[PDB]
Amino acid sequence: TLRAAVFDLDGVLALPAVFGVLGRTEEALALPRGLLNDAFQKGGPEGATTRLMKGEITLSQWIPLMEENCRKCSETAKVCLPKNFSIKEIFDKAISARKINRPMLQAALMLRKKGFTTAILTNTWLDDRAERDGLAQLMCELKMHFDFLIESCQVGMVKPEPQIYKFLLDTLKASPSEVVFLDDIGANLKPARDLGMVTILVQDTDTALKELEKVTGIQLLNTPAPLPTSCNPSDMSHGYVTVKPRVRLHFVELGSGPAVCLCHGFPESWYSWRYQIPALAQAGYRVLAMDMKGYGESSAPPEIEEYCMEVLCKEMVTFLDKLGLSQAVFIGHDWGGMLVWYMALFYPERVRAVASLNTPFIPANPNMSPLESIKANPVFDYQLYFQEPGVAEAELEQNLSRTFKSLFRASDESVLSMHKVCEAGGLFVNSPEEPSLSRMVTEEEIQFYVQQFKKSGFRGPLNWYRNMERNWKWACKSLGRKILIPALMVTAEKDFVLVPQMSQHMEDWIPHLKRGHIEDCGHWTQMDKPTEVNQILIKWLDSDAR
Amino acid sequence: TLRAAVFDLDGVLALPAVFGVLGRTEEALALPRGLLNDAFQKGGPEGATTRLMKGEITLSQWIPLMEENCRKCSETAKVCLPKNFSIKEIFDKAISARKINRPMLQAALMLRKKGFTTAILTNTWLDDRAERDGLAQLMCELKMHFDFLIESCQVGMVKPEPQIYKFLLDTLKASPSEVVFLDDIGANLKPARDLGMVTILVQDTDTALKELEKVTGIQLLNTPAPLPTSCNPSDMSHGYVTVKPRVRLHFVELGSGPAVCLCHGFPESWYSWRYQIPALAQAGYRVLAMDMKGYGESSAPPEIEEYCMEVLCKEMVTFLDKLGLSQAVFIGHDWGGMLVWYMALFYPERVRAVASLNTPFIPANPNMSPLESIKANPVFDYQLYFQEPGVAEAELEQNLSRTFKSLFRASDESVLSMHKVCEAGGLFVNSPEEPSLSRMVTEEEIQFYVQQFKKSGFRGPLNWYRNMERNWKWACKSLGRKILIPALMVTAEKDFVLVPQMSQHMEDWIPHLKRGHIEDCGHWTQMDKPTEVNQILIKWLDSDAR
Ligand SMILES: O=C(NC[C@H]1COc2ccccc2O1)c1ccc2c(c1)N(Cc1cccc(Cl)c1)C(=O)CS2
Ligand SMILES: O=C(NC[C@H]1COc2ccccc2O1)c1ccc2c(c1)N(Cc1cccc(Cl)c1)C(=O)CS2
Repeated sequence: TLRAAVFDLDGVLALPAVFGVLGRTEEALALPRGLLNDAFQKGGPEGATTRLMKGEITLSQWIPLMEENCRKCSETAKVCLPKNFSIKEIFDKAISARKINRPMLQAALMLRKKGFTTAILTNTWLDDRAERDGLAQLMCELKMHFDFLIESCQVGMVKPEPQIYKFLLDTLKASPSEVVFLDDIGANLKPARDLGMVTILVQDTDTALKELEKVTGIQLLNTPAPLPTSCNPSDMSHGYVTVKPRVRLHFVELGSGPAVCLCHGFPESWYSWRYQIPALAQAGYRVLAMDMKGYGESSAPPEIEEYCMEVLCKEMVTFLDKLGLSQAVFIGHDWGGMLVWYMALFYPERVRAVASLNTPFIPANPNMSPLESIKANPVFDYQLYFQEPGVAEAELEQNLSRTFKSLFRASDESVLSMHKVCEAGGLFVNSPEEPSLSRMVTEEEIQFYVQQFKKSGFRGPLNWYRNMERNWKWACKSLGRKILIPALMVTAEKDFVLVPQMSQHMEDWIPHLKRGHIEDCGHWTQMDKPTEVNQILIKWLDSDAR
Repeated sequence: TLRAAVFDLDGVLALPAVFGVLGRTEEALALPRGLLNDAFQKGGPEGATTRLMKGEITLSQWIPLMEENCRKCSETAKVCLPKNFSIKEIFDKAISARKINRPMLQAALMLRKKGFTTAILTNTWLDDRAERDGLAQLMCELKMHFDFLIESCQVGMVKPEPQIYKFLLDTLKASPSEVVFLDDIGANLKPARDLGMVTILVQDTDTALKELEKVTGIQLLNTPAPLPTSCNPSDMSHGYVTVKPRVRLHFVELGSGPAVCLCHGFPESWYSWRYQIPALAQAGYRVLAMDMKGYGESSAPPEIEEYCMEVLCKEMVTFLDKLGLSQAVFIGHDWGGMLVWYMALFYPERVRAVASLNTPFIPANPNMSPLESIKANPVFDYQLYFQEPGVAEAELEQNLSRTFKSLFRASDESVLSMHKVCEAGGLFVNSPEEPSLSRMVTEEEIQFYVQQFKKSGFRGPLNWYRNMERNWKWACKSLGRKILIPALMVTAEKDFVLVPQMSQHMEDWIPHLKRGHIEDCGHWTQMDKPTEVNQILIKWLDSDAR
């Protein structure tokens, strides 16, 4: 019975294989067959390549030793090398062309999901080239998906030496019969088989995956499209900034590059962006996923005034000041989407770009109170139930597991009546006390929001709805302005409160506005349609946020 | 008696003044005198400019309204504007050319240092231009040096309206007689005087500073070169990363741009880099100032093995992995300098560039034990006193205020005998129990290290010296390698343990090595010579770290 899966890098988890380049270069240069390959592994276990793979020497030290081997190999075939020839130039293109083998990673991901201990066992070098970052980015992306990464240059052992295999078994804490081993080199595959491990010679991915699916008894090939990588809270970098004597902001941070500040809605968390954080960091951005004031590890002062848009926006400006950020792109959902449009209206110099999920930008009516305006549309009736301090808190805090299971549901899973919330007298009137688990979330994920909301409850979050007159008066100062910095509006087809139709006149205030629309998507955009959210934002960031 | 100082931005804290550009453009274009200036403030308190300054409209909305005013002003002088003319193009150059008025900032810095409440009162706009970042960077640098920043567009009031002055007094919580007011515009200066405030018409900086020095009774002009901006711990962004079940790393983070990871020595803190963090962030880098394992808010497991170079280097690689950083430039001092050379030797793909302050790179002698090697040089005798667990801890932890006051001293302030530490029997044998305060530190700064060291004491820090055999064996694996990635060696003239001479053969292992040397500098490089450290690193980062 199998319990662990081992994968080589070059030719297995990454294609095209770097080995293949030595050969296709000889074909491209009408050079003798296997000339560059023979020069490569010249000397065997005593040769320059073995020393490089054991970590005795770095890649830049090996480059000249290899050129001398290429010199000698052409000398013993009675032929000569070209003028515009460089080993450095060949390997540079070879390493750069080498991309992740997505289906092979998907299969590794599925095996780990089903309880398998996963590992990478590769013959590699200490890369000190000026362009080593490309490969560093590849390894950093891959490694985080496996329990272990064993590198020949870090262990001073190499494939096919039997010591590295015994080392692999010891680190895996498993017997050979419990191990599947994938390699594109038969010679390197042999000792694993010889030790009693299950082996798969990887030539083409599809066949190798057929072999793997058969031996594990797990469907890996033709399996449904997987969800984007999520976040394990305890594996994240957690950031803390004091924005004023009693107010501290918490955020999760991942990646390098232009700063992207993610702003959640009500009643959410930084965790509501869990499927976006790895995707955006991977796309070349420095993601700062906030716990908005009143939420999670952020301060939650009791006073209503602490939650008016003006103070929330000022504190986010302070957040940037203390972190030393002149700008960040602001991406908001629900209440965060409202904040984000006001960040763009009142502080354009601090906003590189602005994007909103579901929340439209509707200017204030100076000729009507926001409380009268709410009346006009019975969809917002629940907001009047939220006005009285303590009322909604008591109902929402009473059973947290019930609160989040009832709320976080797809468009076809509705369990709550948000209409006539005033009349029925309560948000959970004819709602199950123990609702079913939505297809959007796991029990573990709901339990994350439960633990988060145990610190300060619903007062701070509900206070965001308790400053409509303040916000209205404040918004009225911007009634002569336009949003002229890059902007994106993302509509969700099946959001029954923030309906796409509410965004229709936005172009009158944001003329160069870009759009995105998500079919069959509910209010909880990020968890309902993660793949498409990431696709829309990554595409917009690369075109509009540099 | 004076207690507050107020400064305008344009023409006061930032030069050349943007006003001046309208006029020198007319001269450059042989246009009628004051044409562009008259078109600028056309309409008075009802005009386009007033609306922009009150925040009714953004800069991009004002640009076309201004072009129409330029149209009408040329029409009433019977002349015509050029072909290659653009108001946008003029203001862009004007805002970009405008730099901080360093002596004026220095004077503001000195006034705040002497108990003055400081503030900026400017007539400004909501900048939504594609190039608004330049100005955002200017304001973000400046604002952090003042208690308050009052912007006309944020307050909906403007200079010279008397309401803004009464607003300024209320925010300053001071009476007019307690306020000095600096402005380059007489009209805007007038109401402050009219209210009873002390005023200074700023034409040239020197004269204005003479006027200011006279009225405050504080030397501001010709004053000594100031220390670089430091860090207030409670105003920093604090980061926390779990690198393994029982090990968490803490860091302070500031700025955007290429990641620069700062690694302190023994017995230090992230705070030891306090004069570098704002300087490097300001130079366009994302500074991550570490609390190294065993220090401050970072984990301090008791076991000696947890502090061998191999594990410390592996954990820093994990630190990068969890933060989503493919690389960072590694800058180390003392023990951090040792780590940093081993980061470059064992993980070149993760090191964009490496720099060491004082610590040279000396390869391991495979033919001699590091304990024998230590014997050979009696300068390292204190390291043998550090070997026995508990001994040095008891002495160093006994009086923390005494430990740091005795240690953190300039080259001419020596209070300790590090020679024959073995014989005398103790590190503090003939040392004062209450040493004088070094000219390098304040009581407040020593008290920071005291509070930091109260959490886990000296075991973890001293454990860094307790793995010489492990480190020696590990280092010996790199004996065939070279450091070929960008590298900087910074020597300190008066470091009596890490003498410049120890770095002499480094070029044999680091051929493209760059150097820096600091005259009259002790061991505590960062606090001894902050200005020159920042100058050497900023210059090296811009040439070698992109
Ligand atoms: O309140 C919401 N949005 C916040 C701001 C954004 O700016 C606005 C701009 C325009 C209008 C309103 C604006 O309100 C909101 C939005 C959509 C939905 C929704 C709530 N609810 C109700 C709910 C949610 C959580 C807990 C409870 Cl008890 C009840 C759903 O369950 C899913 S649909
Ligand atoms: O130990 C030091 N360096 C760490 C590594 C770096 O890698 C190395 C590479 C080569 C040699 C040694 C290496 O050692 C060190 C260095 C300089 C000085 C110094 C200590 N001391 C002694 C001291 C400091 C703190 C507390 C106490 Cl009780 C005593 C001073 O007071 C100022 S001069």
